[PDB]
Amino acid sequence: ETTSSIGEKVWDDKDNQDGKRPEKVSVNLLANGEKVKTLDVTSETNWKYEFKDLPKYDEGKKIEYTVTEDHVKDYTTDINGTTITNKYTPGETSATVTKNWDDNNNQDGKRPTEIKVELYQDGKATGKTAILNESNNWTHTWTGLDEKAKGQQVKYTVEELTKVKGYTTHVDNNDMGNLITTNKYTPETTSSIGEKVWDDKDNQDGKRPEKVSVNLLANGEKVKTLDVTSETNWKYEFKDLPKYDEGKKIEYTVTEDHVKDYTTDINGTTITNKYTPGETSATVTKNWDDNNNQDGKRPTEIKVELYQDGKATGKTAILNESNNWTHTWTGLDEKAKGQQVKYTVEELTKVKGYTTHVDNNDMGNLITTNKYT
Repeated sequence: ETTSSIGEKVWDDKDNQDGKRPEKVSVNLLANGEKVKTLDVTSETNWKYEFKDLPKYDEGKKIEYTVTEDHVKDYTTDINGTTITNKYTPGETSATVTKNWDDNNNQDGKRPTEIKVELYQDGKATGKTAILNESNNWTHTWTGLDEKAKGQQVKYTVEELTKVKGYTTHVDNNDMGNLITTNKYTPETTSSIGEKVWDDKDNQDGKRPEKVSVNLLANGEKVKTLDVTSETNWKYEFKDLPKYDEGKKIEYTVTEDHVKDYTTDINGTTITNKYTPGETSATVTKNWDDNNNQDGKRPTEIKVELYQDGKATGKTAILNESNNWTHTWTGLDEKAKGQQVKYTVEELTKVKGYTTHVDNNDMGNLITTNKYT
């Protein structure tokens, strides 16, 4: 899904009476406070401009676009949406500052609600301040600033007064028309490690496979898979995993794709497989796709039932936050008559506002996802 950003440049100088209007201006496109594209506007296009083929989302989040203009001598600038007004003001200008949050869309929810900055002149604080926050799209333009401080051009810069904890700060002071303050933060990470233990009399019957596939689930969603073999002594480790999602701590679990003739039991990150000729287990997990229940319509519990070859077996389970929305049944026959049985899950409880979809590809990892529509 792409987008288009269009606007125009309007002159407020009495029709260029003093004939001091430049031939063009340079407008900058900022994506969430970051300069990603510049463009020259002239009378060729009747001072109109357009940025097309723009990504509407980055990291699955809506991109907040804004425009700034590089400083024009003796002109003061005003930005209203995409409409840039430059009014002729001999000897005076404006200065624009935008705040760039480089912290992965606030993944760890550590971003403050607002920050204050102050404009400096040739190095001395001016007393001109600004409070940047969501309301003003983290931008602010100061007006009526002196270009010359007695026979010599003056340089303006910005400085962040607020001390954002955990963040680092860098300021871009190259053009007073587009000053940018960047606050960087590196999101926390974790790792999950475990082992698989075989309970088959040290492979008495040589039925043990060469490897198993363990799945890593993030809040019920499968995000990575590992083939575990004896090469690592049946030990696995998932590294550099994001610790939070939208300010919330991610609940990580593991499941194992079905192994022929073994009954799986999962305790934490320890996966145990017991040799049980003709019998296995089935594992279910509920996936809540509703932006971490921000709208608060998620039920506190649901019920699912096991089905073999399409018929209700009567084996049910209540999934909730206490058992991590996951359950494993044991004692399931792999064969009936001479053919292999098929196992699927059914969500019994119908939850309003959500649409359900069930993945029955592998009985060792059945996943019921509910999308908040």
